[PDB]
Amino acid sequence: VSVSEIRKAQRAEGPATILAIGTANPANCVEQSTYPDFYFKITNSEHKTELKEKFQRMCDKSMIKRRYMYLTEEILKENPNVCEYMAPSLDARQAMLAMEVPRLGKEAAVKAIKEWGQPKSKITHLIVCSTTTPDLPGADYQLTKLLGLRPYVKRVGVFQHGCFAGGTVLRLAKDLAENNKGARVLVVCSEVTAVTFRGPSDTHLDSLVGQALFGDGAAALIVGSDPVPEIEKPIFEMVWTAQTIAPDSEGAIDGHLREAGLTFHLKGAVPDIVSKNITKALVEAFEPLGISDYNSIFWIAHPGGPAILDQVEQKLALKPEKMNATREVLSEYGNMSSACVLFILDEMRKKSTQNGLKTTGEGLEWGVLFGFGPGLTIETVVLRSVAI
Amino acid sequence: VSVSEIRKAQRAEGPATILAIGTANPANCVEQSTYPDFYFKITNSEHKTELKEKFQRMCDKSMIKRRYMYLTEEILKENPNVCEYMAPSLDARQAMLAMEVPRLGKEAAVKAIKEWGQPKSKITHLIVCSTTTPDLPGADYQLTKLLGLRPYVKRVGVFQHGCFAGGTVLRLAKDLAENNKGARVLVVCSEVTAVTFRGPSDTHLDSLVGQALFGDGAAALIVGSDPVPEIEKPIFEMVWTAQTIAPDSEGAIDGHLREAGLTFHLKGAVPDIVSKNITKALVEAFEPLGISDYNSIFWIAHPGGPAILDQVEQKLALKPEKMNATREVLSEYGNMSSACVLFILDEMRKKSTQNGLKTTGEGLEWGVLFGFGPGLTIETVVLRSVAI
Ligand SMILES: Oc1ccc(/C=C/c2cc(O)cc(O)c2)cc1
Ligand SMILES: Oc1ccc(/C=C/c2cc(O)cc(O)c2)cc1
Repeated sequence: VSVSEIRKAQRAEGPATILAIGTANPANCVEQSTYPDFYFKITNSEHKTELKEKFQRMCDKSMIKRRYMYLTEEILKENPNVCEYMAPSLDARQAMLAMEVPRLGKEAAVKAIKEWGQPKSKITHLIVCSTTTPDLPGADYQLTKLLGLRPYVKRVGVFQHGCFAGGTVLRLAKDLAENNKGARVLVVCSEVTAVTFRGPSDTHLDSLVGQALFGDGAAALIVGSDPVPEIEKPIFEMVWTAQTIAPDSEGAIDGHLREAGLTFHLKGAVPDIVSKNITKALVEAFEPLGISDYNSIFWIAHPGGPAILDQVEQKLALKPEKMNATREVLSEYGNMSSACVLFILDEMRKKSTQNGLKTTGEGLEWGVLFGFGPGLTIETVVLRSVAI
Repeated sequence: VSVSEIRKAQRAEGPATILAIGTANPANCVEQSTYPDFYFKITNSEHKTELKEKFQRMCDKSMIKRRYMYLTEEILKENPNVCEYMAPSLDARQAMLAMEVPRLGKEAAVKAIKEWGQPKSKITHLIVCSTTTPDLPGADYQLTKLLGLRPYVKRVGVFQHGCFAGGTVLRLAKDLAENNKGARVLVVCSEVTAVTFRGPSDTHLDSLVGQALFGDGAAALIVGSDPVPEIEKPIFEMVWTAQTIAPDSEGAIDGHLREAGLTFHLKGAVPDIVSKNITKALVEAFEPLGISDYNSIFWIAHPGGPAILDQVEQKLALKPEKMNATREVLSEYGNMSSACVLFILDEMRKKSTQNGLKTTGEGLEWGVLFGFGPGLTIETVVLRSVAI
């Protein structure tokens, strides 16, 4: 019994494959068109008339038609400090996150496990990602409790990473499944805006844009290598992963977990940073495959905001339809941070099937998934579609 | 170019190996024998002479001779709220962590890199663990900037997992190293008690024992598969990993990150709970190897408290020598959370090389590393030593 024999008989043989995808969102649906009226009223800023008009323009150009929020008029009426712009409110928000994050997360995981069709007891690893986690144990522990998974599921919680973490969990899931024979990784991203909601300030118009973009949602996947045919159904294959920090971007997107909750900073130069740095990311990802035409692959980009998508599109002269799946999710759910790119994969495989195309990847063969966040960090995931 | 082809050329070949280890602690060294006097004073509790007696009792049974603390008398003086039992202090604490966690971490990383000998440019992944992290980007990003690592180093932050995370970062590095050819992983655990320090209250003695046990420290590792002959020197090889949740232990160890900072709680039976489940963790790890004599392997156990070591030793009837390296770290450093097990690995290989033994693992071939924390969780890492 050498380390050699053990090592060989311990790893998996094939690439990490996404075998199921399920999503969930709080029940409360908030229409974008009339959110301003609602927001300024609930945050007692109906006098800030001049600033409201500014928020209306932000929503009207957000390219989002609705979002789902755990925060309701009733809940907010119960927590006035969360409605103020900058008041001590962390403890209240932590109580909300302790319950909703795992609840919404479980709901998505249940749909995913049901599509997968195998015993939940076969889940060997669990990755749970959220913008923040309120306590110790982290939310990965609470989700395992709710799901009733085996006590020995290997857990990894991914917290305070941010909007690019959808790529992060996929990069993490790829290695856990590829290096371990028989491993089946349940991946869950669950983001709830109770962590970021706050009143408006006619001084932080930069932060005000987060309130017009951020929505709630949870997305779950089952990832594994060496799919069992007649028992499992591959959706996408992961090929290669990368993570990088854009130069001259320190402070473009950051946050501070404080007594008043999670404060956030957004810079208007974010879309430019992403656009200026996207070609580089692609070359590194696709040149090895000998791919130069970026319209010959399917696309999944974190919809941080509509400008990021527009400028990436122009930069690479992408056909207008490349970003359809990404804009569809932005339109129906808003920016759900880490969960976005997972909803997009689901929308894409679903639309591809619904409409009888060649592969789950809009008929195309190769594809890419991008996550953007604090750093500014860029996560890259090369994917391969599956024949329908 | 096929995914199947890419996979084969993309993965590493052998077991993840620890190539270097370096540690660091704040300069302020606090002796345990006189801590009660210092503590009850800085926390204006001089008058509760009785509780000051109960703490001195705790510090005496602690088996800790001293600890290193970033928090100095002066600093606490500037931060009166951190010296209360439960007053709004999170914002003050975050400022401290934002600076010290990364500073101490870089200090340990630099030492690890020096032992290693290769350019830090060869580092491909970075795992940074700390009980908490103050903002977004997480401390992993800050460490990357401070060390001057390449901007495309793949990061993963391990936050709010707890005392068992020393095992967790080992479990993660193993998959990242083994599944990526050429991968060189910098692992860093950095823990600073500015997150947990608080005045005493005779109503939460479980919180008080935290004050007699928790110390500060950072430890760094370099992990990679396929060491380059006569350039890199292996220290230990990782063979197998596991993580499990002990039955009926929920509530034994937990915390809440709130406005008053991070609390800590216990159900005081933690020691029995670890003892009771340890054999089963050991069986699962070693039956597969025909090893049943736990005195025939080397030991690394997270020193949450002296009683845990005593009970594991009692129950397994281990020779007093087994827990020596472990108890020596607890003695000179106290409980540094996630960092402990890494300081212990360093102590074990040093003492083994110093006593002219045949392996880095006290002359033995196989060994075990145990991490324990919120959950209650038990992390297991099976190691193999290297001939010296
Ligand atoms: O449901 C959710 C949807 C989005 C978010 C975003 C959070 C966030 C936090 C930061 O510090 C910076 C930032 O750019 C974004 C959180 C929850
Ligand atoms: O330097 C440091 C060393 C150790 C710690 C430990 C904190 C901690 C907090 C919890 O809520 C639960 C727990 O199991 C541990 C903090 C700082």
